[PDB]
Amino acid sequence: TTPSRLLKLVLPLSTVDHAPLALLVHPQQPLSYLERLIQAELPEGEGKDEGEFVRWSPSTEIGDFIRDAARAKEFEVEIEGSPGVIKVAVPSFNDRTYYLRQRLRRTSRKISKLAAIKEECDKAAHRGAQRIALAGCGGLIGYWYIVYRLTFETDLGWDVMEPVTYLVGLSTLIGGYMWFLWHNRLYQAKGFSLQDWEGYLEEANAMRREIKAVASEYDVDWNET
Amino acid sequence: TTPSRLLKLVLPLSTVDHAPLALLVHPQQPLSYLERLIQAELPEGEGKDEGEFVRWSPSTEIGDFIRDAARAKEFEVEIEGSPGVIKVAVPSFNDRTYYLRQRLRRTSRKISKLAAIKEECDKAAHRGAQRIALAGCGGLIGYWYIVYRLTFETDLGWDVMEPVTYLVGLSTLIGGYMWFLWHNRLYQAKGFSLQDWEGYLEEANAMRREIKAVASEYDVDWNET
Amino acid sequence: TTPSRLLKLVLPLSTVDHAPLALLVHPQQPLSYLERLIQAELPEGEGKDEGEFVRWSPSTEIGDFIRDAARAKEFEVEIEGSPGVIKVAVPSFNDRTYYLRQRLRRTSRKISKLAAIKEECDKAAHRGAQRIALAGCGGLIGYWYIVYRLTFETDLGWDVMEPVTYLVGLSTLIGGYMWFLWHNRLYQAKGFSLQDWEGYLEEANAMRREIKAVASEYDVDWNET
Amino acid sequence: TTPSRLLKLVLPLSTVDHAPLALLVHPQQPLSYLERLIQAELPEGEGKDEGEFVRWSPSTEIGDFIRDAARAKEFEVEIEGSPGVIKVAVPSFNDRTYYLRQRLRRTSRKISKLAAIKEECDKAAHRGAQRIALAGCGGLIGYWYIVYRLTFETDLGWDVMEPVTYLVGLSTLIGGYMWFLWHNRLYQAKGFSLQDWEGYLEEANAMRREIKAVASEYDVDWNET
Ligand SMILES: [Ca+2]
Ligand SMILES: [Ca+2]
Ligand SMILES: [Ca+2]
Repeated sequence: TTPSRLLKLVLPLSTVDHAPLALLVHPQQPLSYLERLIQAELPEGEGKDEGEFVRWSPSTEIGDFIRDAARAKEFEVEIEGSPGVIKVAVPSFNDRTYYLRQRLRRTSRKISKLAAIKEECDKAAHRGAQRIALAGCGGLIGYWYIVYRLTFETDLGWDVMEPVTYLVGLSTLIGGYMWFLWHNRLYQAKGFSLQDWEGYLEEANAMRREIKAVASEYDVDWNET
Repeated sequence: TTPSRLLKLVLPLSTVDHAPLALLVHPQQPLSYLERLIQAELPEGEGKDEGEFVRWSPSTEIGDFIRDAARAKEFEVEIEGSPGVIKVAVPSFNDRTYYLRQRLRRTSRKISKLAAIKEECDKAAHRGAQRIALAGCGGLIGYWYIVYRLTFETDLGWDVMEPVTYLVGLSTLIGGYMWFLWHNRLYQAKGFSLQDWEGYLEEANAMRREIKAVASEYDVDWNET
Repeated sequence: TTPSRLLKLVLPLSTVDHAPLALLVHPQQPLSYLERLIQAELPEGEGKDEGEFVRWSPSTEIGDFIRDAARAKEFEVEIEGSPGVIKVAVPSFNDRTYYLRQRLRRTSRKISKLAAIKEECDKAAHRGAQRIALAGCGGLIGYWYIVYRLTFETDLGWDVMEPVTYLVGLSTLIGGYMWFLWHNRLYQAKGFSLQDWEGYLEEANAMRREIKAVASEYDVDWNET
Repeated sequence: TTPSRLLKLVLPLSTVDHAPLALLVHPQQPLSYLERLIQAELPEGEGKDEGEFVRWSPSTEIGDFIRDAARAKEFEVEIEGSPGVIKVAVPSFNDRTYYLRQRLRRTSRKISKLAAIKEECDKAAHRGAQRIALAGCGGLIGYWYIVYRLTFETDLGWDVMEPVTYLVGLSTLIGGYMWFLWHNRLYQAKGFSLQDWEGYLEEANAMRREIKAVASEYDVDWNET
């Protein structure tokens, strides 16, 4: 095919061969802008055909029109007082998603490592908590057995044991108070920001929303893989 | 003023009466296109007027021009080639938002439904929790009963009971501690996807932003109710 | 003055008298667009003067230029091969802030009432909490006096009082547990949404930011009153 | 390639060598203006080229054209009126952001300073709290000492001390309760306005959004470090 349409990072690029010519356009504009440019090129009439080649309205939106050009996979131009009836290619779905899909992929790559780092750190802290917790539980159960034996295996009795209990509880309060003070007195080595991870995820969400929107616009059931 | 400017879902429409004819235009589409249409329609010059009748430029955009027209709710047209002067209607804020506000309303309805379903399942779980809680409270009341009966209905006495009290209290702390350790070591009824709830919510908020932007572009303080 | 510039809700409106003519422009565009329109009007040269009437560069931005037009309070146009050297008015600071400042004012009006409603409701809840709290404090102090008298004014003794204390503490636990359950079992009359208030405040913040930005751009020390 | 395209803080500049002359343009300013400049500069036709050498339209915008030019980092010019062909430089991403990225850097510096000051005052308040806390802990340790001495250094006994313990515990609950009731009933050193901190933070984030938008408009994955 002699002419073509290349996509660009925001807005389509149309290469037409009548030393060819190139145009930029924004999607939400109409075809009349394009007619005006093509007319100011040549030294008047012009028409656009899609589907089976019926003429569409010049006051129509482009982004609502390339989709039909794609379901037929072509685009047709007609000029009054001249030869030629020009076929032109069209971007597919993948073509529209390119330069966008790739950026999502890069962001996912950058997310994976940081997720592994979070995994490591969380597991470390969890093992610490679990072990010290089980130690404290063993301590309490030891106290339980001690009190039971001292109660029901001696002549000492509760009349000697009760103050021991009061004093031990107060000692526990003191120790807890000191631990709290000391604590008032994390991701360092594989260091990162939770907000960096959050912002990358925030970007990825909206990128997926845009992609699924375009997918629904063509109805071609997009797969993330 | 028989003729007028009718709206459609995106692109305005002009019903011009001289039968009266309906012409489609895009908001970014300059007035000179309108001149070329009307010229080709009829068997040449032309002019527009607004406010106190001033002629505007022909290369001015419409979607901004209609706003100055809406300041007065009337718009004047003049033709070189026939006598007289023509008057034309203008839209209002409610006009432009109509066919754009109904969608917000419907989405709000969907949200209300799904929220009701969510609330129902929440009430179910809450009732289960209340059941377990009352089951627990019964045990404490029975404990109080047992303590009073054994104390002031027997000869054993507080000297025999107090250690049991300290013992059971420590046992209870241990038990809750074990619940913690074990713990740390759906809507098949009327299902709704959180993704769907979220998507509807975000879409509605985007609609709101668009509408308030248009409102500020007219300064007509839209209420949601 | 025969010509003028009216402000519009986003973008300036220029009324020039050569049956005058009207133009819309966006601020960030350059003066060359304006030259092109004025040239396509007439049947070539054109120049713009500001300050003491020195010619500025046509590739300059407008929004950076009306400010100088305002510090001199005029604007000058010159056309080649024609008579006339046109003075034109300019919008002041207040002129740029109009249609924006008023909207802030309306939002403030709507905020005031809702603030009063919050005041009323908070005071009601605070009085409730304070009174019931003082009642509970009186109860505890009564218990204190009772225990002191029963200890050191009888032959009964702690050997009779201790179980009363255990039982009373357990009764308090039961009552607290029941209160918690019943609570699990607010702004109604002057009802509003905290999020509505929040959104209005959010709007007002950004509006003030825009206004102060423009103020710094002219350096005219804006007062909110 | 002696000639080139130099940047300035907003508006690009073109140094064309034939001494070589420097011409100012605005990014939205169409190429036909550039044609008129170059035509009037010299003693007529003209043409542009990019990629594999294709002639673009003359009514195309620059600020999009430079992007396709930056795909290759070279841009070609042709003149009807002299022989030969001309080549011209192109900017890069770092070029366009230079004089726009330095501001972000400076704002980050200000933020770091003010954060340091904030942190210092926070440490002061924290040290005061630590002082009061250790003062409190001393009293509990003295309480434990008193209890042990009175108990196991005298003949009074737990039968005389236990009620005092319950009494003091209830008194302490009452005291904390009163602290609550009374409670419910700055940076003169190195001052910083929270408004200033907030404004710098928001401005920096806006700069970031602008830069990432341009990055996606080139697909050149800007890092902040
Ligand atoms: Ca005893
Ligand atoms: Ca006791
Ligand atoms: Ca006790």
